[PDB]
Amino acid sequence: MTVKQTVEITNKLGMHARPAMKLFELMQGFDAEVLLRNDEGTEAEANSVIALLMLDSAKGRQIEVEATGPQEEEALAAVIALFNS
Amino acid sequence: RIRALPAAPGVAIAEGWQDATLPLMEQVYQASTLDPALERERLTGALEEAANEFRRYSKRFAAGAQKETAAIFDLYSHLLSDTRLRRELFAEVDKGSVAEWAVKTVIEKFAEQFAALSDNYLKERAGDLRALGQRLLFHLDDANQGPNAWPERFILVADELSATTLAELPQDRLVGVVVRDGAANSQAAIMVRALGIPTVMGADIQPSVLHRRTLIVDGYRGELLVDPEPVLLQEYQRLISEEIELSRLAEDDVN
Repeated sequence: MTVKQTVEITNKLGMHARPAMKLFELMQGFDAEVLLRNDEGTEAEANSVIALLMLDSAKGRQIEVEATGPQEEEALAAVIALFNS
Repeated sequence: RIRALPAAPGVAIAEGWQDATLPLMEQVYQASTLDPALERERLTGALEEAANEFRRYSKRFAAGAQKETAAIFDLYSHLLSDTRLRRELFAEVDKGSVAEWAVKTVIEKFAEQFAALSDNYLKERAGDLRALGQRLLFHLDDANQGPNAWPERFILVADELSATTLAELPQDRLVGVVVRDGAANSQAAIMVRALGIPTVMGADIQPSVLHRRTLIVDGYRGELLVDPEPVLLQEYQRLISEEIELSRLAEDDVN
């Protein structure tokens, strides 16, 4: 099944924007689709630049990262690790 | 004799040259063309020439410039290459739109989407997008390209410091640049500053009377001289050679 995890954005989705950029590289290195979602219910598809811009406004908001696939854990873990600094 | 805000300490002397970057939106035309595939394929072929050109561009910067630059471009490089942008353009053609205009329209439509964002930390990206389209416009025609102009020495003169603009001209031939705005910590203002290249802003002068005139930029004093009396410049050299060539040297201003 799919694997997601709620992560609170303390006015910093991670390191500047590398996290979002790296995600694109991770999706290619790891088998699984990663999707981001804001508490507002806005699906910030990690495969869309427009979505990344919307997340930026999520400074202090809660989001729900979802990952599907065999390495979904890695992808999700990698994103969470980057978000946690 | 113009007082400009020094964004990056240092002094440099060279002529003033403006980038061949000029508005191409006024070239927007409406018409119907039969090239569904011809156009679609044309876009893909153009991307390979543009995408590869962009990836190679940043690659050169990372090898020298700074790491921030690569982070910025690298991010955009994947954008244009993103099957998302390509598919979008092809979508317009599916109706009978022309890449030339289609690509411009698609980029224009996105410009509004990028702005909609409030977070300037990235929203500003819009400005970068516009530059990306300009590159595609030229790449869309193998009849237009080339370094655009690789001189021996000179400075960039733009109303606002645009990282994309610099990523177009060679730094080797580019030392400093004076803008009339590009204030704050703009992506191009933060990258250039960290690069250690003289930069000044607040210039309330037009590039029209700059063509290739002589302009001495002084990041240290963020001042801009204009073919001033050669005599004054002579003393300047002796002023620094004096001793206190650090602070601001005993000069006028508030005595």
